[PDB]
Amino acid sequence: GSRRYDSRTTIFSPEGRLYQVEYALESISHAGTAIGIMASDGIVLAAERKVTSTLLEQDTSTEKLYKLNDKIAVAVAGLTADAEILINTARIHAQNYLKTYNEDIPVEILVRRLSDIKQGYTQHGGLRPFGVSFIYAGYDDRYGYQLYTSNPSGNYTGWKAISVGANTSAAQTLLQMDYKDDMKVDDAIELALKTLSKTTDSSALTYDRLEFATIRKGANDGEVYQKIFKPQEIKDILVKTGIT
Amino acid sequence: QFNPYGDNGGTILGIAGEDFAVLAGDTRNITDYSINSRYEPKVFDCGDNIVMSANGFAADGDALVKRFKNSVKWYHFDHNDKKLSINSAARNIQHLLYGKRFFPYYVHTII
Amino acid sequence: DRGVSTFSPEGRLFQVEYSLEAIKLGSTAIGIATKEGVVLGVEKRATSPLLESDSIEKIVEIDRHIGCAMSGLTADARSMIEHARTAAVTHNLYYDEDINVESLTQSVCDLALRFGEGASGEERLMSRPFGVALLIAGHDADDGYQLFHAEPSGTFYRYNAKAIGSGSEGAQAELLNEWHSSLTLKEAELLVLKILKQVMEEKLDENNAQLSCITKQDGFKIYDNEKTAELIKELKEKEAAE
Amino acid sequence: AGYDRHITIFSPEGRLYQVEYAFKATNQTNINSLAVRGKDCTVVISQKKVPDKLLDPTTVSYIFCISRTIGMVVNGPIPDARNAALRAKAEAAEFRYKYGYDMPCDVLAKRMANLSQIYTQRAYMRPLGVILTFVSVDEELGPSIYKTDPAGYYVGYKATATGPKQQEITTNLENHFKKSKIDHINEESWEKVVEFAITHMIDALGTEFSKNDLEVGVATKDKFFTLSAENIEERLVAIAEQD
Amino acid sequence: GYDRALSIFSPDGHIFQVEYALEAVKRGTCAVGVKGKNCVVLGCERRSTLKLQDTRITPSKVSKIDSHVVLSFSGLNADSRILIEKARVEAQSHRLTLEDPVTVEYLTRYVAGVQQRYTQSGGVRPFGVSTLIAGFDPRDDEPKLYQTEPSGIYSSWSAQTIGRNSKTVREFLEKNYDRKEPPATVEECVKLTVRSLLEVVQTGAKNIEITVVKPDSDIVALSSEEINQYVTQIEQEKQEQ
Amino acid sequence: MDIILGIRVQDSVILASSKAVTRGISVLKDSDDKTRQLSPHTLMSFAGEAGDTVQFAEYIQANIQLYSIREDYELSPQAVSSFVRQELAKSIRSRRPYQVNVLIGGYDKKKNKPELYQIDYLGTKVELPYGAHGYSGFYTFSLLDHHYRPDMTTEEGLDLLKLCVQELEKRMPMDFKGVIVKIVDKDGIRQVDDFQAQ
Amino acid sequence: GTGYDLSNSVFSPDGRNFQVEYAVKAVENGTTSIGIKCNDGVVFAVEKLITSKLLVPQKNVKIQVVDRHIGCVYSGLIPDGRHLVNRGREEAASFKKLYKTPIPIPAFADRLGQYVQAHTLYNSVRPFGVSTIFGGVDKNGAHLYMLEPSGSYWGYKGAATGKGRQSAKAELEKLVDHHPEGLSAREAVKQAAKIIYLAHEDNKEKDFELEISWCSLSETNGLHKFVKGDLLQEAIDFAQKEIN
Amino acid sequence: FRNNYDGDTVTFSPTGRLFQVEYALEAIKQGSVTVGLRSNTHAVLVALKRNADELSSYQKKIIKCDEHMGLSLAGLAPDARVLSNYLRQQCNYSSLVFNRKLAVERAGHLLCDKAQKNTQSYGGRPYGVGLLIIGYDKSGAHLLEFQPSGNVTELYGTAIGARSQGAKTYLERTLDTFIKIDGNPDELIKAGVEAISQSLRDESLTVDNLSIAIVGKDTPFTIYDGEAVAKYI
Amino acid sequence: MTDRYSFSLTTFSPSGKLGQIDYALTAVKQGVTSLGIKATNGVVIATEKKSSSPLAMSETLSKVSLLTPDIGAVYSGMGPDYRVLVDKSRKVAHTSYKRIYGEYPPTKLLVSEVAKIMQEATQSGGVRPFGVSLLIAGHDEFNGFSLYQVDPSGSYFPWKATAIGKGSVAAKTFLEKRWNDELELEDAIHIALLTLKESVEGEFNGDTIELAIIGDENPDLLGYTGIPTDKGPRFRKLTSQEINDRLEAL
Repeated sequence: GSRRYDSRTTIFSPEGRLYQVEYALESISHAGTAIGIMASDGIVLAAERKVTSTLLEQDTSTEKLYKLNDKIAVAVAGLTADAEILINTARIHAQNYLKTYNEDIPVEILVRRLSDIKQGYTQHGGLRPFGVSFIYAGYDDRYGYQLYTSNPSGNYTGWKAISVGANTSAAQTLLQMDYKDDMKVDDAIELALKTLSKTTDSSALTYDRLEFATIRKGANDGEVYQKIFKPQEIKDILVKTGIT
Repeated sequence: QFNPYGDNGGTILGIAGEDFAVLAGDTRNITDYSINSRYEPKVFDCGDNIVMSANGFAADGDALVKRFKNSVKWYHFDHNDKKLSINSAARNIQHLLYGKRFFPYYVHTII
Repeated sequence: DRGVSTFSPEGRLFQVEYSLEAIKLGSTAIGIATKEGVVLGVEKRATSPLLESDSIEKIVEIDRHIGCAMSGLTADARSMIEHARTAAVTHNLYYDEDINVESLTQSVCDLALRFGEGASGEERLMSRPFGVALLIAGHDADDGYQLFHAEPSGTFYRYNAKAIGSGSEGAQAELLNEWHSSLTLKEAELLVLKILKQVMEEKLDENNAQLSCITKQDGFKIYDNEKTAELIKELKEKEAAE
Repeated sequence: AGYDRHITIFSPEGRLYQVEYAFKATNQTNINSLAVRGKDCTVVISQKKVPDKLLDPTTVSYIFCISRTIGMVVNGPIPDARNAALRAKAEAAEFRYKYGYDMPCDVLAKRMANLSQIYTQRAYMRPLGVILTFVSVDEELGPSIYKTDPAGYYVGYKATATGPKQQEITTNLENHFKKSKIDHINEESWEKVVEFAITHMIDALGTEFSKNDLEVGVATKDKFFTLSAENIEERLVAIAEQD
Repeated sequence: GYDRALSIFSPDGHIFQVEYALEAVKRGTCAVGVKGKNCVVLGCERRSTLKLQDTRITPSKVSKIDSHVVLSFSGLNADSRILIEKARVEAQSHRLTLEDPVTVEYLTRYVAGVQQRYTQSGGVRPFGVSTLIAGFDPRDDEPKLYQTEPSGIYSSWSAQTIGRNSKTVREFLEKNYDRKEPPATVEECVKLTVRSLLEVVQTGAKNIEITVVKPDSDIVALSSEEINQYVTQIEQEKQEQ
Repeated sequence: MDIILGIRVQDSVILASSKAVTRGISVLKDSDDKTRQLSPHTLMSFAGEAGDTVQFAEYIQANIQLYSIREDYELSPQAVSSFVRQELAKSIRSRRPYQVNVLIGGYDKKKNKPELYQIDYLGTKVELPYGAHGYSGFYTFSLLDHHYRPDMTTEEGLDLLKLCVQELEKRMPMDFKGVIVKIVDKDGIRQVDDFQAQ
Repeated sequence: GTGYDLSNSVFSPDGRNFQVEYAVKAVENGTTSIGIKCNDGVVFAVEKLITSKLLVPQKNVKIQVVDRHIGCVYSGLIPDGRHLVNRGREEAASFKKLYKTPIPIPAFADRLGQYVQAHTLYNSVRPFGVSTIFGGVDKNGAHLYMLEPSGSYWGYKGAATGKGRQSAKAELEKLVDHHPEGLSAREAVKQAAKIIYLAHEDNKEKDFELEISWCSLSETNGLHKFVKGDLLQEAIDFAQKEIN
Repeated sequence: FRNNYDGDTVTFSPTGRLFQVEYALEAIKQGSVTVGLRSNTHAVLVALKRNADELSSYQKKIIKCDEHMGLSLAGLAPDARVLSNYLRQQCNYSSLVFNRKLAVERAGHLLCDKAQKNTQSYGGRPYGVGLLIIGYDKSGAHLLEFQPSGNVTELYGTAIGARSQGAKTYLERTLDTFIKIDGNPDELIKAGVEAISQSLRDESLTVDNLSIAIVGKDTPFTIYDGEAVAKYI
Repeated sequence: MTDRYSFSLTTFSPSGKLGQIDYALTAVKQGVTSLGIKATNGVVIATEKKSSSPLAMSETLSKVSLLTPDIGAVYSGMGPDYRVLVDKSRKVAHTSYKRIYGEYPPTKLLVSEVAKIMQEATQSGGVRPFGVSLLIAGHDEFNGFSLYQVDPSGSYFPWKATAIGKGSVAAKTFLEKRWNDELELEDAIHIALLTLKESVEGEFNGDTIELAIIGDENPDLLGYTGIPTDKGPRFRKLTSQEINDRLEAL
């Protein structure tokens, strides 16, 4: 029968761990580092592009920073394909909430649902988990600026500043070192770039290997604005911060 | 348009004595103004000392009696040949009839 | 791996036999049937003194005339008790009469072999056999007081007295010598209470052991701790008497 | 780990062993077959070997009539051969019903190849250990030879061969077409195209054939047909009065 | 489509998947519950493998199933959510049909039933979760505290603990909880709770969270300070000797 | 039909609902409360088909209460009504639709303003200063078109309702056995037990 | 490596299917059965091993009829044979219901063929443990077929399978050579009775019972019928005479 | 060898065997002995009932399928309950639809075909029970032996279970004698008792130990247990 | 019967690798070299027609395929897998886009659809990942010209120029030297033909080379006139002759 070839993706180890979840996390530990930092006046998302070429079209490229809602965005670490499947359903859940209640989906509600989907592949179905970890950056009128993180296990938590992908340990220590509760977005943008610059496995930290996004509430408006940085804009902020 | 029901006339009578009971019925079967049969039995021995008659639409009458006789058979199979009491038969027949509550067995039945 | 409904070279079902091993690791349950009623007794076996002992429910009521005791993986028993309770009440609704004790037991056992990954016979959706044996005790007008032993094998035996659980082989040997066709209800109560004391790791009192009985008159009743305590006191006196 | 050879999943080298072993099954019959294109026809020749004397030689065949116009010759075991044949016939019938015209040879080939491809990807379906050569005179392309395999691969040929001694027949045919400078057999009658096929079948294999050693199918405008023992005999007589 | 029997009996009569599901509970952070004369208290430890969290939004360990019943757990955080949801749904369904909120016993019995089902259903693994369910039956003042495990077994405790080093804290409670005189005050009930956690938590003002449930839907979670005060008063009980 | 009235004033929404339940020829009850509390600050009144009426109301109540516990938050009156509208708009095209008309009166603790929504069984939602379902509206709307002010106190609102009820008692054929009045404001939902003669 | 013979649908490195070949072993282990195609029909005969005197003579029938014109006989796992005939009967009934004319023998052969072949396509089913000899009379003549566990089948002048297949086949080959004009129905019955007796020698330890059936255009109107009474005894005697 | 080809029923051994089926057959040999034998007017089932303890009952071994048909079991009791229940339905179907008592021979065909289906499909297991079916239909008395392999055989007499070979040799010898016990049920039963006792070893057949069923010309299938079998011990 | 393989056949290894995807990429590496270059006014995709026998007609096998009138695809790896992917791609372009918005999907989105299909073959029960890498080149009104690579993992990336298969490493290196952001379409074709010459062992001509472009609209290839808004397909496969003409200026 078929039983012979069944990997049994949803079983416990003698230690009480989930093999596929663990191995999926190991998979992500090789993916490009992504960082989220929450400030008083906004949130910052920064991500290192894994593997690049001179011929890679960066203008039409997006592999790590995706827009879920007008108020919620995600940083991706792991399989880009797997991520896009979850991103799509997330975008739908957000709209489903809006159609039903006529209000934008609260950040945790969206995050929980996505995390629950991941948990599903952890307990039943006999399928492999999504090799993806998300950093959620979003805003709602109940908790203001929020930063979340989810992994293949279907577990999620909130952060003031967090990193996923490669060298999370080194990145987390450096963030825990220079982070302060009263920080500003421009301080966060800088901290993020510094952290990556010291955790990068590459020679220098150039613009073509980066994706950048900020969620601010531009004072001259009164509403929340998402800014996904263009190649030229990443190049600018890279010189100003003193990385050139 | 097709009519599932019909009427085959006839009448049935049941009287209970102090230590006996009778269930009688004419043996005439009819359709409209014609006689189908002058002798077509209508009262049956179902076993366990039970006599039953479902009068009205012959087809439904037969089908119900048939199903009950078969219900008695299975009562033995499932309960170590225990005798089906008359009250137990009555309740069983209720379920047999109410099963077709929205497409009724077009019969009055007496046991 | 290997199928959940596989046969051993000796003509046994692996999962069923391994299921019985789990039952051997369960709390002791004893049933004794007399012409005055059937008595059910269980070992509560709390894992800690902080565990509220009276929340241990190992003897349950199926109907007014049918009760049962469990041994082994007691969690597995819930759906079985549920099925039994439903089967009894359903039968009453269909026939305006109490369900026979044997018929009820037969219905519970009908679930036992409904396991597999897609066995060609019907739709047996259950990944493993039950990890619990049941002592079903009751009374009906056709066969009087009855005691049944329902295994995960689907087979059920009728015992005059039976013990299941960790101290079964020991308790059963005891029942062998002690049981006779003319026992009184009281005698069976003390008898269960005595044999439980022997096989239990803990010193038997009214808090780590529970009695119950089924009698034609009052049906199935669970003995409250006070009533049992007196029977324990009565036992000790009759043992120290010789 | 070592089960990557039992089901259609990738090996560390990026191979599919079950597909490769399915290929090996296609030679289990020890039968060679070739196809050539005429001016307005297509001819298939296949070796007919009947070992048991108790067999009814009229029932032993690896050439099938898929539709009025399409014929198919199979290299491999007969149970798989027949499985593929029936499917092709059903597909041909359905196409005609759904689209209002006869299913072209190359389309049936593509479709059958796509079906084979699915067994290459799905774990519960094993590949059919057969190679299928489809022939017709397509109303748009003319004489046509399209061949599918257990890998799901398919392509059109000027002429082809299949079986154990496939290579010898292939190289022989190659050399003729290098010589003639054309992509077909320049003959008006199919009878001579059949004769050509049997000639180069003998030359390459180095074996002589009686009327019961061969199996022939011919595709023409609006019909495909198989030759009888006597029709073949007439063909074998004609080639004899030349050597 | 998937129905492979993952939870099966082994030669010695064990269901390894359920057994290992408990090992996941032994891994989870410690949870504890003690019942007073007129209240129940739930305490949980907070991990410190990574510290830089936003405590406002990060999911808390004690969850409300209904206004009068709470559920805490030990083990896989993801799995617990699935159980908590099902419980909350059933809490509403019971109110809708019986016209009366669930009893703590019933709500527990249900949560145990779900867990049990996953131990003998095809294509699923058991929940890597043990729960503590506490509260007060509708219009009742008698405190209730129950525990469930992956096996599907449940039962009520005067005081219980689950998770890592639950062995240690149980021992403490066994020799610190008198059934004759249960903590007759909300205060001394919370005190005994923190004491039991301090046996394991190892100086953790921010590593200990407490929730107090009183009769008639009176549930409140204590803030860092309120707990920190208890910690301060307890460390003095030691030093004054 | 039954009487379902609603009126939004300065700081509150007031719901008036008839107390009569009539089946065929007889008045079976004269103290029926045709309303359900969806959340502490949102109340829903209802009228329509015998079974559907309460069954739909309790169903909506069950869902909001479930949401409240899951999120530990109260949905805004706007959000709640939108959810109800969709439920009715789903119902209308199902095998057997809920024939229920609702008024949703809630106080928005975020905006610090009262809100009144009127939805029919089709899923036709509209926000109104005052609303009615069935025949009540035919007498009441002109009254309210005349005597309504947005700055009216809750007391002025109750007087306005009294004037509506009186009109409905004079000109309407059915004895609806008076109304139950409830006020929805910043402090929640309370019932005016003295409307039998206010 | 190895293990190619543990799953049904698996190809071994040499392009074989061992599970199919293992089924053949179950056939070879079974009783011997034969088929003789005569000038206007077919004759079927099978060995019936008498395990003990307790077997009721003439009762445990092995030859099966499909429709009213097809006779089927098999060697190997009797239950599998029955299963195959059940399918054939359904198959024949399906054909007649749509086309009115009773199913042609070649049509019926491919029907059994495709079904048996199907049980070699998946690992979730076991191949048939029977070789089946079947046939009858139709629109254009009589047909004799033999179906292998592989799903392979051909038309035959004479066919044999089971224990003493070689003895049978050899005797059949003699008949084909010595009767190029065609054996008659009457003759084929006697001849079958002999071949069975002769093929029984590969099992001479146990006593046996003979069973013959035939489908002849002149003798049985083209309908499948069993050889009974006088005609059976005559055939039994013709064999008992030529066994010595 | 055997270990690799006995994991499921869907696997043939290199020698052409189905070990799962063979293992199922082994469960029968471990089962209590039961005997069947028939004349031209009656058919009898004599079964030895087995008990767990001296405190347990002797598990019933004979099941009534219809007024004219019944069977004895040897092996797994639940599997006997399944197949007997299936047979009960087939007898019930025949009566209701065709007003026709199901032929014993056909009942065997139906049991064969059902057991076969559990030997060719993955996930399923063979039935672990032998069945001896008796019945009086339109062609006299009948006795059938059913094996989980799907093999059903009509016999004059036979036995299955532990030490069953004792009774089988006896009947093979008593053949010419019992086959002629026509119009006398008591003699056929006594002949069945002498058959079954040829397979004893442990104990002697007692009152609550013996189980006998009979069918025939003017005898509806009826089961005799306890006191009713005392006159045969 | 029935697909009893409802479990994944691609799982995570302890090292974090996805075996079947890695092995799929290994199968891609063995494939014939194919490439793509994006110009300022067009895109060019090319590959080698590796005829598996001189008796086979290399025309009756298109390695370059039209997906929409503005989108083309080419591959490296397993032929059959590519063929079925093209069929699925063409259909999904209608079912998920044209039958809804009345216009063909933009390159990035159709690519996204194909990516999804391949992703599911990475996670769905009882399947192996596709053994191909795709180079999809297209044009749409709001994005202009674009070039995408799609791997067995389901991942996809945009390129200015790239190659996949056999000698991809060497070919990519040669493209990095010759590419600039000012290349005209003809220049890209020239560079493509040059890059492919290093990859071809035997005969290098219009019968052994398959090359197509995404450029200007071809009103002569539309099939009808009278609708001013319809100007024709941008995808054009070059003829055997057209290739040889440019080979003389090599």
